[PDB]
Amino acid sequence: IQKTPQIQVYSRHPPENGKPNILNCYVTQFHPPHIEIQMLKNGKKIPKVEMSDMSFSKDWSFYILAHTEFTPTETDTYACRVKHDSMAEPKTVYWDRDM
Amino acid sequence: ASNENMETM
Amino acid sequence: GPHSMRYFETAVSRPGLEEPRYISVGYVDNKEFVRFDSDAENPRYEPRAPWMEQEGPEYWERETQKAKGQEQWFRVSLRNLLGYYNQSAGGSHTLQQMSGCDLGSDWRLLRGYLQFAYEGRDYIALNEDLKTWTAADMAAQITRRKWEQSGAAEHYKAYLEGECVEWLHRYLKNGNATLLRTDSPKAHVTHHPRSKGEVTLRCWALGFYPADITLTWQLNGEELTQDMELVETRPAGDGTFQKWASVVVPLGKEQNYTCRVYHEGLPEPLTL
Repeated sequence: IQKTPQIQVYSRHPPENGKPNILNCYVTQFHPPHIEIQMLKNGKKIPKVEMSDMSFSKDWSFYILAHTEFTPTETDTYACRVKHDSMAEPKTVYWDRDM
Repeated sequence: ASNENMETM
Repeated sequence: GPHSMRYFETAVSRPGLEEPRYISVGYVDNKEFVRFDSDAENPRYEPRAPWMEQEGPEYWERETQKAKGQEQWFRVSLRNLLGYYNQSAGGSHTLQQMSGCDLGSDWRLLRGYLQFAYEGRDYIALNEDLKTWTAADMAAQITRRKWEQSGAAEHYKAYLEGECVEWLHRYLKNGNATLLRTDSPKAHVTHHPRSKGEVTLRCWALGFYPADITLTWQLNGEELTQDMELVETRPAGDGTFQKWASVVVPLGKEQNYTCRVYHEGLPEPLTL
């Protein structure tokens, strides 16, 4: 049986134009374990992405942290396309510097 | 250090 | 400071490959430190901390020796459980276990853990007493009777009261390389308004460790719990965590709106 994923997009360091940073995509609460994660910018796939664990927690639900180096800007859109079996269609959360 | 399981399920 | 050591195991079947995916994953206090994955090209346990790199070969294979054992144990058990539930061969199954120990400030044991969960649900698990099991559902009783019989719990208890403790202690003692450190929160408020009656205040907190934190908005001292946007404590990717909490406000009232902050690694609650 299947649990639906809770996605969060954010930055390691409080964004700042021109300053180096790393984009986080924290997926949570899912089941089964197979999941697919895509980092995107301007609708195109960020090429090098680095995934964490395949760990879980006390309620037995899995979690995963994906990340990529990125230089924040006012000119582009950054997103995280998740794809678990618990959803007919992929989900895509958008990076929003305010939260 | 890992644990090691005995009897199966 | 209180501590823990954790092993997060997970077998997984998907069809068309009679050989599941096994993955163990170690953790000292809240920080990973070892990892195995059956689906590797060279399936071998690996360091994941810096302080772990300090072990040398006999250790590195005493563990991979074990991982290959458990790998076989999971393959076997996953099939057994198949029978207890009348699942026919043909779909995706999942078996997970979690085992570890906890020790107080005084370096002594507090609690052991050994617990399994089939399909994401609790299957069977070991009591605080380390002598007796709690079976969750009927099928879980087969295993229970089966295991009371074969004295499986002593072994467990032994690993938990002995080799878990004795081994953590030494993880602790090489452990300062992050373990015994307490990264304090770095808290500040945002803003972002527009609309009459709107201002949307935002108390952040950043860079802390451990993840246990409680941000609280307050009107004088009456906790502003109303429409408090609370975000799930998330990781930074570095060994720290983040969090924020919003509250909606009538624009210009910002004076007596104040989020306190709480954390083990702080002098006293950070008032903002």
